[PDB]
Amino acid sequence: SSTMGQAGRQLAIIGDDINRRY
Amino acid sequence: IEEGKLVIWINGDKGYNGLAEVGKKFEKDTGIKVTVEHPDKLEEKFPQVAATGDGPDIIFWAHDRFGGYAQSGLLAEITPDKAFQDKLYPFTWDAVRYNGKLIAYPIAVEALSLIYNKDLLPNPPKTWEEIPALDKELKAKGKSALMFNLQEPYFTWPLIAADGGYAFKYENGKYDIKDVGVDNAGAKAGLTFLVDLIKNKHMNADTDYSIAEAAFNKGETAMTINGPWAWSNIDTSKVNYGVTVLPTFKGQPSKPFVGVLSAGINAASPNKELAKEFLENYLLTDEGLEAVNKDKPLGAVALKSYEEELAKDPRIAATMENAQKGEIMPNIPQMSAFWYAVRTAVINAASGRQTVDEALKDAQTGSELYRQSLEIISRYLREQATGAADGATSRKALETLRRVGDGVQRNHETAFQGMLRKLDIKNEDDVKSLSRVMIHVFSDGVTNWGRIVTLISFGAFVAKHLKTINQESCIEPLAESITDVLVRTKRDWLVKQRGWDGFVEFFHV
Ligand SMILES: OC[C@H]1O[C@H](O[C@H]2[C@H](O)[C@@H](O)[C@@H](O)O[C@@H]2CO)[C@H](O)[C@@H](O)[C@@H]1O
Repeated sequence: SSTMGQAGRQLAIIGDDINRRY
Repeated sequence: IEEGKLVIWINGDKGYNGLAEVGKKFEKDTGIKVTVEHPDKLEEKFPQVAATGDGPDIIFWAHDRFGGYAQSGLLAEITPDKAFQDKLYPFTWDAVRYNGKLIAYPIAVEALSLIYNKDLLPNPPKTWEEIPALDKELKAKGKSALMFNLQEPYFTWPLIAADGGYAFKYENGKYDIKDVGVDNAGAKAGLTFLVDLIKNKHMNADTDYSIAEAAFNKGETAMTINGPWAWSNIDTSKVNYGVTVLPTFKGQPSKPFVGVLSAGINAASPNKELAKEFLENYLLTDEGLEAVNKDKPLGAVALKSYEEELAKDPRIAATMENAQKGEIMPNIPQMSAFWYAVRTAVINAASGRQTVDEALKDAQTGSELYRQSLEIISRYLREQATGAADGATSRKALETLRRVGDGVQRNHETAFQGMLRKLDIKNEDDVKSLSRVMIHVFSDGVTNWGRIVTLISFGAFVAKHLKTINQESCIEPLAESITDVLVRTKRDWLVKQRGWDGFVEFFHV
């Protein structure tokens, strides 16, 4: 729950890294 | 799929215990065991499992889902001879024909009716428009006028269709898949009437099938809307009930969709001859249909001989009166995405997440986006999991994912590993709960292609893990859940950015 939120926010951070790359 | 037995799937609101009794007579005569199951969401589980060669020998559902199953190669063409065909009504065979071939056995014709409590309401309303005033009066007595399932669009369709809504337009012998009919004034007038009942507290947006059934059968509400399968539980409840024509709206009949309960044979079944024997010579007989109908009523059965025996039942007469005012559902493969989109629209309007106009305006592009997205994401997740590969835009999108999505999983493996590990995905409920992670990806209000491709990439990472822990059948519901998050909440963004063509363009090089 906290775990699912932390995982979802990590995916968002990775996704922004990917967005910046491309 | 095990040779030498039959596994049958049918929905949990139908007479599956009666069907098992027919199976016991088959077993008596043949030694072949017949297992009847009623999984949840069976109409979605079937195409998922059957596509990998698994699932039941025989699948029961209304005919509207069978065109898509057939198009995907999941159904055996059935081979009843002309003398067998003559035993069932022609219009029921018409509902189970796809691209010229018969792809299921018709069982019974279903339509919703108004069910009312004769003790609370001996003279039920003829019009929807009377229901607010009636509910106010009944509330002063500790009762309510009307409760029915607001979570499945099947039950609100009669009202939406009354003044002009339609699914797909039929002209020149076929449905125009580019002409969906919920974004028009009649559809909107009907859904507005329903949402206004909710706004004025005559109905609750959360009411689902079980809640409505319990209210009517405990005598708390004067009316419900349901099909013939429900009559058995009302019999048990001792409520004094009648079954009648649905109320009019703007003076026009409610137009319920007509479904033909149908039984298809899995293309992957090693038991097709046994399945044919069971269906033709055990189920589709007076004695077979009687056993099912005694458990949960079937409606107007497809078998002429038994339909004639039952036709005197006033409840069945009312079913057919409502059916004659409605339309036969299409069976085209777009129907699943259509229902996805209309379900979202009704729930969004009923809850106030959208206005009625916005909700119905979104439906057509939502269904197209869902169908296309689901295909891309499911193909990528499954090929990643299996290691083997099994329309131009979808081809390019999959080639993009093989590069970019595999690339995310390479570059971010350490994070992805500890992500899926902290989540500790052990079973089917854990996989369902991943939809919460997905929503969190967008919870700060930002949408972009990097986040979208990263979520899909993590879906592929999880799908590989699911296969390793013997939960490979959970890959398709994972894909569907990702698709749902994207289409339900990011439709506007996906449209602005030109959908999957924009995805391919963004990640080009
Ligand atoms: O709500 C969309 C839904 O409508 C129909 O499903 C009916 C079914 O035909 C009935 O036999 C009964 O089980 O209730 C269902 C509604 O909960 C469509 O057949 C189905 O494809 C569609 O999703």
